[PDB]
Amino acid sequence: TLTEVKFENAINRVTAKANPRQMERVIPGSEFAFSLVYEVSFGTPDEEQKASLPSSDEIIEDFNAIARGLKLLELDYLGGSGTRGYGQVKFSDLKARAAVGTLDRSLLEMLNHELAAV
RNA sequence: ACGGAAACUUAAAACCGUGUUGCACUGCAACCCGGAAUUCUUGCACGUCG
Repeated sequence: TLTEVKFENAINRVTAKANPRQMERVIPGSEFAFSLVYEVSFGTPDEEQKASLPSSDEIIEDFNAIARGLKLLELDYLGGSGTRGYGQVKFSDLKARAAVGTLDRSLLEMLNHELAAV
C-alpha cells in the first residue's frame, strides 16, 4: 500500500477519554535517490571584492559543512510530528563527482573524505 | 451712328520611386508544512457428574 495509516491516541487526564489520531508515514525501507551540485562558486559581489573566485581551500571547508550538515541530519529529524520518533534517516553512498569543470585529480577524492565522516 | 462689334488665359502631366520601430536583457535572490495528545480504562475458560 506504499503508505501506512499509523494511528495514535489522545488521553486527557480530566476523564482519561480516548481521542484518536492518524499519522500516515512513509514505508521504513523507502529508499530515495539524493543529488546536489556544488560549483567553483565564483562571486557576484555586492561587496567591493570583485571577481573573488573561491579556491580549493575554501571549497574543502564546505565539505565539512556538507559533512556536519548531514551528520546531525542523520541524527535529527526530517519530517513533522515532532519529537515522537519519525524520520530517523541514514544517508548512504555519498559521493561527489566532477560533472563539469576543471577540478584536479587530487582534490575530489579528498572531498569525499568529509562525506564518509558522518 | 463709342477705335466700336465678336472672342475661355485654354489643352494635356500621379509629389511620386528606395526604407523592418530594429538590435544587447533569467521574473530572479532568501525561507522545514513545523510545533505539544497513551490505543486507551470494566472483564477469572468456566458452569455440569445417578
